[PDB]
Amino acid sequence: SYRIEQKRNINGAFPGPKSQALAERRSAVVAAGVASGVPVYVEDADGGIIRDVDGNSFIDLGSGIAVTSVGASDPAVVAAVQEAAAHFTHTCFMVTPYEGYVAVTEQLNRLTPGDHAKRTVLFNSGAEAVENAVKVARLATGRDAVVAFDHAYHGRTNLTMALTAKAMPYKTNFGPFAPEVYRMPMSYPFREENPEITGAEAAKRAITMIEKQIGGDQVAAIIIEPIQGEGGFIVPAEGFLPALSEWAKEKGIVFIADEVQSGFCRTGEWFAVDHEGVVPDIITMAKGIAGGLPLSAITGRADLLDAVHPGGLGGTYGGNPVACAAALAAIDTMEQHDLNGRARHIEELALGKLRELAAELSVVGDIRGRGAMLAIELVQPGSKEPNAELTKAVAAACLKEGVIILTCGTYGNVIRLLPPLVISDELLIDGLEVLAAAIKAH
Amino acid sequence: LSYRIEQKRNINGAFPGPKSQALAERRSAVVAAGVASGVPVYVEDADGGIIRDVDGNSFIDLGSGIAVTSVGASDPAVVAAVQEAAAHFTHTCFMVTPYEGYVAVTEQLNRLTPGDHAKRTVLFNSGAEAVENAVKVARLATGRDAVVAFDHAYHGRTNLTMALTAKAMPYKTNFGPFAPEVYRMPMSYPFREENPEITGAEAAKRAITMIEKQIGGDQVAAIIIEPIQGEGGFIVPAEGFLPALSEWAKEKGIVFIADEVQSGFCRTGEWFAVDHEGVVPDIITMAKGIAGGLPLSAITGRADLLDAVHPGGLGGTYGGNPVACAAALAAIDTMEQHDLNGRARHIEELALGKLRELAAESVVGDIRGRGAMLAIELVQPGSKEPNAELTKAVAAACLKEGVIILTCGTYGNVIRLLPPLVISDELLIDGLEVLAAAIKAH
Amino acid sequence: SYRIEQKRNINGAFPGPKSQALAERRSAVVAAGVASGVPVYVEDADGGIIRDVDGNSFIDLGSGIAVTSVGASDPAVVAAVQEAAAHFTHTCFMVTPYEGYVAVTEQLNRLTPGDHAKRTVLFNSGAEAVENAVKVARLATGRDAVVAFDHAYHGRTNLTMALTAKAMPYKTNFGPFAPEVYRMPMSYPFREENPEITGAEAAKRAITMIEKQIGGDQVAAIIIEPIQGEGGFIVPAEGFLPALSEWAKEKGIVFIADEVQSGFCRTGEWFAVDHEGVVPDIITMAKGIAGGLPLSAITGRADLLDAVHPGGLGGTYGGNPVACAAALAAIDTMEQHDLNGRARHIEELALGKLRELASVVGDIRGRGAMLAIELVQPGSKEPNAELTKAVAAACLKEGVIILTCGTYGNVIRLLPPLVISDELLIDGLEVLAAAIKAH
Amino acid sequence: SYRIEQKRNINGAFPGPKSQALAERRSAVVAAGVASGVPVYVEDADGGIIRDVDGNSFIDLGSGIAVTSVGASDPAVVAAVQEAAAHFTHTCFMVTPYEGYVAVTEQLNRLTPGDHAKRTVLFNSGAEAVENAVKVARLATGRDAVVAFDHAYHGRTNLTMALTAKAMPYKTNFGPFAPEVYRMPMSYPFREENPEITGAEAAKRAITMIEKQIGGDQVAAIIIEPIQGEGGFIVPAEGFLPALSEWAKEKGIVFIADEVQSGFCRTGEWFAVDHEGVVPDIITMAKGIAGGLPLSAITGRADLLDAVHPGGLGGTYGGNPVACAAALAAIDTMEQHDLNGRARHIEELALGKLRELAAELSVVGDIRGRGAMLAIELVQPGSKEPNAELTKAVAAACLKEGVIILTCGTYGNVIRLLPPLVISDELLIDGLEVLAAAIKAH
Ligand SMILES: *Cc1c(COP(=O)(O)O)cnc(C)c1O
Ligand SMILES: *Cc1c(COP(=O)(O)O)cnc(C)c1O
Ligand SMILES: *Cc1c(COP(=O)(O)O)cnc(C)c1O
Ligand SMILES: *Cc1c(COP(=O)(O)O)cnc(C)c1O
Repeated sequence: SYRIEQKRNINGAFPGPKSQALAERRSAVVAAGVASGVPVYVEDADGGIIRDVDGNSFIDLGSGIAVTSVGASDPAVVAAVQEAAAHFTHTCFMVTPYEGYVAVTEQLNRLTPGDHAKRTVLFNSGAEAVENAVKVARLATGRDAVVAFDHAYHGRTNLTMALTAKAMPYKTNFGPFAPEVYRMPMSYPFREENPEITGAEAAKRAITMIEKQIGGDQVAAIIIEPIQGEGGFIVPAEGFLPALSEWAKEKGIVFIADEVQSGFCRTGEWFAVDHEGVVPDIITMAKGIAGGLPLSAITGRADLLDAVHPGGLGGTYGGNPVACAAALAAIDTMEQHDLNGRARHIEELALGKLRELAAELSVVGDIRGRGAMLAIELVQPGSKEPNAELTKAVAAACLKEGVIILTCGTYGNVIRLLPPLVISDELLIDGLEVLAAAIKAH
Repeated sequence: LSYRIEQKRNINGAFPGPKSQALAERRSAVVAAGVASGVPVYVEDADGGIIRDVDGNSFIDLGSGIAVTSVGASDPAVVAAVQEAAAHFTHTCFMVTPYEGYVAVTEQLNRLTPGDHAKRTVLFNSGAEAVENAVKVARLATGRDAVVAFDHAYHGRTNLTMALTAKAMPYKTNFGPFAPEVYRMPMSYPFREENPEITGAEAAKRAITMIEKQIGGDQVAAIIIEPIQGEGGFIVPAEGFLPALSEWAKEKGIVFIADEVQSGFCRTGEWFAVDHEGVVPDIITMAKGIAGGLPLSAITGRADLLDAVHPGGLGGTYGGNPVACAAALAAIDTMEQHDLNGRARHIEELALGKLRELAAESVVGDIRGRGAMLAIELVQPGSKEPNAELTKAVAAACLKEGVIILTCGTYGNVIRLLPPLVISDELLIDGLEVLAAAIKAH
Repeated sequence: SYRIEQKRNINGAFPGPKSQALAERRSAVVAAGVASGVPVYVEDADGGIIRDVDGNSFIDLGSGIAVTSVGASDPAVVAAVQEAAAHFTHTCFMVTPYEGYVAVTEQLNRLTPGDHAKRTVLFNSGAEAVENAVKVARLATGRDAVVAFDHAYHGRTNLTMALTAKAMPYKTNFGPFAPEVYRMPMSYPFREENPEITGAEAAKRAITMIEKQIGGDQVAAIIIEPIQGEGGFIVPAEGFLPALSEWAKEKGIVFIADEVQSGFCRTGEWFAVDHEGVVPDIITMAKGIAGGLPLSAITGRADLLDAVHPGGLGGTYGGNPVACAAALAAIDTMEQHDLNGRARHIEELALGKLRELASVVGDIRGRGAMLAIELVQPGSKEPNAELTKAVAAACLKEGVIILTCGTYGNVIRLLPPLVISDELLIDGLEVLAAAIKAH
Repeated sequence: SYRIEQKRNINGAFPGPKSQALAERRSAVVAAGVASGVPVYVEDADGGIIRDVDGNSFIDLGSGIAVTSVGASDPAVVAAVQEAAAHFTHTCFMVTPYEGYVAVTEQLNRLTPGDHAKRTVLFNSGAEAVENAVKVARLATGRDAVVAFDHAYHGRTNLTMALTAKAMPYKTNFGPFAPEVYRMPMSYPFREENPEITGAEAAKRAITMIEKQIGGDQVAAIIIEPIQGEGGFIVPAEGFLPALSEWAKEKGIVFIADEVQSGFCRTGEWFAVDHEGVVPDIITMAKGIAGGLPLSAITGRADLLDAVHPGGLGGTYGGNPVACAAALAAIDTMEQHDLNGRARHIEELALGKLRELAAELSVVGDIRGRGAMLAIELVQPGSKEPNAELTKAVAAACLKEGVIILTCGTYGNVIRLLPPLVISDELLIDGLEVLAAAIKAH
């Protein structure tokens, strides 16, 4: 059940007058480099719809980059936020604590993988979460080196930029970057030089390289996204992640799962790592956790997190009570409405339609992902060469028909589906039809 | 002025009470042990100058969540704005689908920050993100690497902001290695200058020569300084220091960054601490008080600098969250409607009056600050040696009587007053009386 | 014509009494970690022979890690050093200059690739050369990033460690390392995941990765050894080095050829890059340059090197006059006796015998007097470090000092002095062949 | 007893024809930035004379920046080099070892301070020596941070540049620099803001700062020159350090004495540290060690150096046998001719003449140093402001009269005397007379 009409409706040209008026105001005061993928301005966002200030209704297939999984205005989230703000907006947990922080903390302990003792700390952004996961690995192990992977993305702070692989736009001219970060090869099936390579073998390749170029006993942490987001929704070959996990344990290296984008039901399991039963030492969370409010978290082994000295990890706003209220409600919605199930259903529907399209066409190089985190990598006809032009064009074409869809990828040639999990089959199918028509059209 | 909950200090028997204890017991199973709180009671409602715990005790709030809830922890306007905004949409990510709130907050910061030159703004979540982004801009726009920070600086808990931060315990220990090309220079700290007669101008010349000799003016991307150093101990530089640095920075093409995360938005009796001396920073970093307790941060600076950054270079998922933006617009509005600059100046007159009365009856080394950002540095009797023991003891003694007061300082020996600006004279005086009694008692 | 008898001769067991006496002294005073590959102590070294203090004569197939290419006591070098030391040992070129520095500088300008305007600065070690090449690239381009490759080795200072790939023993526990160094995939034919990959294709793989992970316009320098030394005498596929060079020029990136080990006739050309006609923007030199004396150099484009401010590049000892005298003589010997030719001849002989030896032999590669055999496990490509250690020991036992190397510790390398006789080289190769068969 | 006539003798204008011919050759082939302080080219250098290719004889008051302490062609050194080179030039100690290395190693063990177990490794340059000291400290302690001081100079590699304080010309545009280097205040009596400050107090200032900004238990090494060379022959106040040494021992910090310039009799003791009886954990050596040949060394505690793994420390050329021969002879000369005594005698003579000059004048700010490492810091008349113009001019004036004298200093205003220790009283006095005349003249 939804608040605004759940269907695609574009009345004439856009941006309309009220959107244009905002754009004109914007350019006087927001940095020129801060661009938006969409030229219309939101007034209301709900279910699978973004409704602009000129009354146009777009299908939302991005969920704010995997954030509003429960929907951009889930009643429970809205109510919780409204109620919490009336009591106190902020007291800073490090100064005067409050139940909401503890309570979110309890849920994450429960929902994250593994049955060992775990603890949590809360912050605001994904980047802060990753920063803190690395702080903990480094202090707990007494080591320096952190290994990250090709096609990784972990944020826009200096260290998270360091950890991030792609330079444009995330890194160019922003260095020099945090030291002792090393990059290793990813398991990226569609582009392996030897297509027959196994997950285990891909892991062994990474492991040998780490051992030879750093040494296992010198690495504080291995950080990897179980499904690489901005890198192009790269899913590693079966057996890769477990091999890295096993080896990390052998060598006393903290294995950090970055589930900022893949976490909270997005992939059809609570965490992406659940697909293969990998149990990370620390896991970083944000985006979907708090139904749109700014919250992030690390949850990991008690012995690691409890190693940090008093006052070592923190922040002013972190674990904001209004955001915490949002999170508790968001997680509750995830359970009450079985969003894991909705995500699995979305996979079945969307991959169905996409494979139909593959069978008609060829520009469709690879279809991959899980749950509500799906992607199609577009290539040049009859080869594997990347096709960024087609990708840019298809996104624009979709936008023209009233479908907001996101792109990504190291080579700028991956269309990604990140719909809110509460999206109706009707709307999703409509969106997928527009997408399929766009690809055919170009 | 008028409030929601009774504005009186009221402690019913021993605390933490039962409901607080229950929360502490829950907390220790799930929150990392290093995340400590200064206060053992759990908030239920925070309003005006009072923190009311879950067991019905009412403490005087002389910390405002570390300078965050300047307008109060539940300002009706803020609360209303948050409630209203959340009902429309919690998040769409400005970089994907933009929205008025972002632009509007951006318009206000342009207007309220110093200088009449062309300015632009980008929004993020935390103070650390803000400082990170200022440095990104300075580095890209100047084409240089080096950033100078000062003794007693504090700028955050990410890797770079830790690098910029001076004090190692607890902010840095075992969390490195730290981001490169950060250089540290001597601060103007009157009370501890080896030559007590030194002038602000002379202190600036000392810093400038050192920068020139050890980096070179044309090699420095940015000088970053807090006009009043917060965690460092509410250090106010001698008159003439900040302008000298500013003038020189302009000479050498160096971006002068004012970190006003803690001192900004009326805290000091002016909109920004730099306004006391009429310094006009090239970029200024903001958070804490900006959004009445919601998680928001900002950089506002010269258009030519910020606009230099390439499309997509600066950003974040949550940044400039719409619910937070609503909160900021309301918070800023309250600051104007109720003349919080005036309230801050009044707080100064009152608080410095009572503190100087106490000095006049020695363990009180220095009284300093301005507006609602005031401090007393405690020393050993009859010398200038730091007295952390007395500082810890006074904070504890205050808490016991129902007054939550914060401490700070490089040497752990500074009591700081950061009351909310909406505090009543009655409550402030009560708090100051408790403070004065506590110092005398120990 | 040689000074000491050019015959392999081991009298009984070693280390002998005088060597043992030195080892006993050594352990009281030299750091324990500083180990030597050979347990005997040199008294005289000449031609292809190392003669120890107990009168044993070993065949020298390492030339001090590619240093004594002209021989460990070339008469010309010896005479020049003796003469120069009598006038002055040192005045520091940055204070009071002298002809020797300028002269060495003239020769390097002449002998290095390319006809464009070039300039030179001198230092002491290979690591100092590389450090200075990077300083110049960074200042001239105004950029930060430097790319190095898998299997690279460039030295033991903090930055050169950073540039170096292998952690044991060069890096472990010695960091944190100099920032803004990025590592890219090498063209290593024998271990390519796709054995059919081309040099051009391997270069494209590296280039795309650089572009995507740094950006061409952000890179101050690409640094590569034309033949990777300590990494295992890895020779890249034809077309790789020129592609990188072309691209570097396109993007304003300084292309640094690290020829510290491969330079000065070692590969049968003056510089390894000459095999493919690549013309580096800066080239780093040491080892062979001064016939054993401590000297190093960078030689590169005038417009790059001249960009550095007065006093920016230097050092106290750098371009030492005694070492310069040695270099001029060494280079002279290289020409007078056509050591390039001797090197090409050593290749023909050595590669001949090594190919006859062919299973435990994975790959035979190299050029001139810089040759190698990579040993694997029988019937696979898995590395065989055990066999490699054992063969080196077996050769030592028979009076042949031979060096090993490689990322996986499984490469036997031939680095004989270029003045070695065919008789001695064949003898050494026979001992090597016998040792491999033996294990 | 000497080889060439020990008298100052300039025949007409210079550079003469043969020098000019070399300059013309030079400019075609040496980088333009590589400048020389002296426009004439050496043919022979012996005793206290540099004789150029046009037959002019200059007094040498620089000894090649403190290198040719035994003289630029000491017969013993010359003979030893000649003999050694005939046997073998190089075999690489790590491959085939040799007596010369071991022997030099024995002497350094014997001559360095302390009676504890010591070990040595050899390299080529001073920078390599410092690099290796730091490698050992870092591995042996398991820590990262290295503290260096204001006015320090340690070399021109990336890390030694990092350690070095002054940017022009050593650092400008050559970064980014090696991470985890921290800079602390030096004891520099002449420029202390509080002139009455004590060495012990100065050390306490540095120590507190280290403790507060890094933490004692986080520092791998403290590296300091007992007399700072290029920084301006700064001698710390008595008691400085010993206090640093005592504290380093308490905190498990490796204390590195950089004696590359001050070592081997230069100050009138074998090492500058011997003046105050400080016993460093590692000591770095080069310059004077091998009478002009390229050699350097670290000598330190067995337990520290032996901690390094096999193959960890090394180099190709390091401990070159011809250089080793030189060193043994050079050390032998130092003993046979009591160069410590000669240095002490030089001090008495030179400081005598310099203080006479101070009495006549005022432009002479400070006279300091020990042994044959002496300096006069020149200031503006009647103040402490630096006088780089006078300094440049005096050096030029001296050169004109046939005296080659070096300058140095953070502020470019220090004339330094680094004569070879084998210089005759007659020549030294002549040189000092020219110097005194030059200062008076300008
Ligand atoms: C979005 C993202 C981040 C950074 O999160 P922010 O909240 O934008 O700081 C980090 N890691 C991954 C894997 C992400 O997808
Ligand atoms: C609190 C503080 C910061 C960091 O802000 P967070 O939001 O706590 O990351 C930065 N700068 C100053 C001056 C501060 O007081
Ligand atoms: C040996 C080596 C160096 C280091 O030279 P040193 O003089 O030992 O510092 C640098 N680069 C390469 C390619 C080498 O083989
Ligand atoms: C000259 C100097 C060095 C550097 O030695 P080089 O051989 O020139 O690398 C190091 N330390 C000190 C104290 C010096 O004066």
